[PDB]
Amino acid sequence: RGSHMEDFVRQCFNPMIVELAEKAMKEYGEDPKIETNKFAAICTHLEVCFMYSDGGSKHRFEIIEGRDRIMAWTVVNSICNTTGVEKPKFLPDLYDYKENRFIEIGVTRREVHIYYLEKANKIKSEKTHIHIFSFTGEEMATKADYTLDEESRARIKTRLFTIRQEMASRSLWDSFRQSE
Ligand SMILES: O=C(NC1Cc2ccccc2C1)c1nc([C@@H]2CCCN2C(=O)CSc2ccccc2Cl)[nH]c(=O)c1O
Ligand SMILES: [Mn+2]
Ligand SMILES: [Mn+2]
Repeated sequence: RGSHMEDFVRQCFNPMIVELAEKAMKEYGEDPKIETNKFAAICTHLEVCFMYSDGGSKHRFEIIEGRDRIMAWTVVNSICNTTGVEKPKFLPDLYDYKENRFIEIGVTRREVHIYYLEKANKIKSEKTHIHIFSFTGEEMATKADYTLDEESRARIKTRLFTIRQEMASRSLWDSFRQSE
């Protein structure tokens, strides 16, 4: 049962991203062959995380997402004991060595306001920073602190709208937007 959305994900994202997304999905007991919309969402969120960490200086960001869930925690306690930051209940996506906070990245196909609220009520941990990106170019960050400069964020927004267009050109966008 091979879908069009699966082969599009394989062609749209680089192999290191696809491989990390694949291992992550099966690690949590889900199949990219059938949960193909979610497959696209993880690859997208993963690519945004990597683009984000490339937006700062050389070694400003520590990347948590994409790691195996045990090692992703391992680096968190190391960070927590090193900087004295509260250990989050949820696994965050990044750590900003410059701002000394964990970051949760969000990528949404719906309204940016509502998704932040959902992510804020679920986190309930005031320490971690929250940064939401939309497939139409809206971004929302905790305390209106968007961490990176405009150029790095604009690059992420541009790629998101390219992913949207490519899905739409293949009639897969409507299914993707309704799946979230
Ligand atoms: O880290 C996350 N989930 C863990 C657990 C897990 C499970 C499967 C595969 C991978 C992972 C890692 C994580 N989850 C989410 C979303 C909403 C909250 C639950 N959720 C999902 O389970 C859906 S999948 C997804 C969808 C969109 C973007 C990114 C992802 Cl992964 N949104 C994030 O921004 C995030 O970082
Ligand atoms: Mn995550
Ligand atoms: Mn995230």
